[PDB]
Amino acid sequence: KFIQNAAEIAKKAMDSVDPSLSEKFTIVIRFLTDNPDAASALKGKERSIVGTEEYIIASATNFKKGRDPRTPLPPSTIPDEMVSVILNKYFEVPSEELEKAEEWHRLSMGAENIVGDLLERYIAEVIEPHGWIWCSGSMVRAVDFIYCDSENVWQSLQVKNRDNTENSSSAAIRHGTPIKKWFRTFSKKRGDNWDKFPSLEGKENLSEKGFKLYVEKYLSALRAIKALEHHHH
Amino acid sequence: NAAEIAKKAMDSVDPSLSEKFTIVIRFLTDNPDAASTEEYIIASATNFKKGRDPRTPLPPSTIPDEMVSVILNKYFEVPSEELEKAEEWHRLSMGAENIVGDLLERYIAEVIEPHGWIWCSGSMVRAVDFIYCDSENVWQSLQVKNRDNTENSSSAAIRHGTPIKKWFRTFSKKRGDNWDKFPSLEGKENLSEKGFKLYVEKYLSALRAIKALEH
Ligand SMILES: [Ca+2]
Ligand SMILES: [Ca+2]
Repeated sequence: KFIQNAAEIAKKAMDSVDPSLSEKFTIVIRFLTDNPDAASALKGKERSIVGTEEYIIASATNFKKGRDPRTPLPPSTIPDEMVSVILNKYFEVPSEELEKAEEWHRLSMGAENIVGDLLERYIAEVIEPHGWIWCSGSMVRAVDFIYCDSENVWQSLQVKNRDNTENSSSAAIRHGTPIKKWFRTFSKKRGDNWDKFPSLEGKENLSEKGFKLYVEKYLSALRAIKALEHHHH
Repeated sequence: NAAEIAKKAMDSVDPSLSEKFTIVIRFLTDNPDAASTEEYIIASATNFKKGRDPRTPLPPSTIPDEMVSVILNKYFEVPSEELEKAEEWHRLSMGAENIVGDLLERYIAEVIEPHGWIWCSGSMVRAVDFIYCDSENVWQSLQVKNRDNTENSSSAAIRHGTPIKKWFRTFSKKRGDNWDKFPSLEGKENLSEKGFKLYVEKYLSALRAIKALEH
């Protein structure tokens, strides 16, 4: 459970980190004070116990960190040479393109491991104007977005990229409606699931085209950023 | 009489494995936490035999995420016309990855089973992949992994015997192989990264020839 002056801790913590996030973050802390089973230990920073002042202050940096752009990263795992032997000797992938196949495999795994994060970013850009809050970083378990609605009731939303997405999670809601759960894509079949995205202000904006346009924009911007890194060295 | 029940069950399924399967049932009778009544042993006999069937490399059945092609195109600059090719080679690489661990066991099985070790085929044995009853009747057990960080790992307690000799072929973070540290046992000398490559190429050559005659 949370300390006696949780909100005032949150405010000043995020004022040092990023003043534009302070209001939103303060509300996240209030949400976790009312709903403590959604509170999670911070990944990489587990030294601070869930609910203490030290956790609130560490959560502020974490919450902001979560919103910095991620670069699509192929894993640093050196590939198995026997994978290439199988591509060449069974699947008849030409021997001179084996190195290429190896790299695109790694890029494809890098693409896969950031799509979940970009989905949250897309959704956040659309629904944060209307008062919803993307719970960025790892301080919140199970819930990806929160909203204190016009009736002062906590709404909460979980998104997955796929229906068979690995990290399933649930947390108990002491005060609020049940967590709305939604997945973008099907593992069983082609197509998307935006039609059944839970009702909330701004919902009509959200779609697969919208998400595709967000991703083109985010990667274009990011490419341009890394171009400026080489000019600044 | 679990040994006699194990004998009969495997005589029904495949008599060529009845000797090896019985010794594995003896191993799980002494070390029941490695086990993954009479009906269990009948079921196991099929599982163990199934694990010895030649397995084809199969790309996953799964439907690709359309956004992966977009990220390949728009971040990593893979051309429009090559995206489908990239998608398919990714699927093929996963199917290759999904079988290398199996090919590794079969290779080791070919070498060390003639020296009285037994391949724990199928998934009836948790963690442990090979076993042996040494000259003084003690259970030596061996657990093989393709990579040091290989995605999933399942584990068991040794009740009676020496600890589980653990070993992996390749490293996640650096190039090369780890065959130099393979556990001491009869036939260790014939196991290498080159022996394995040759075994895989001959294995896949034979599969391709079978697939040619079928269609
Ligand atoms: Ca989730
Ligand atoms: Ca989350």
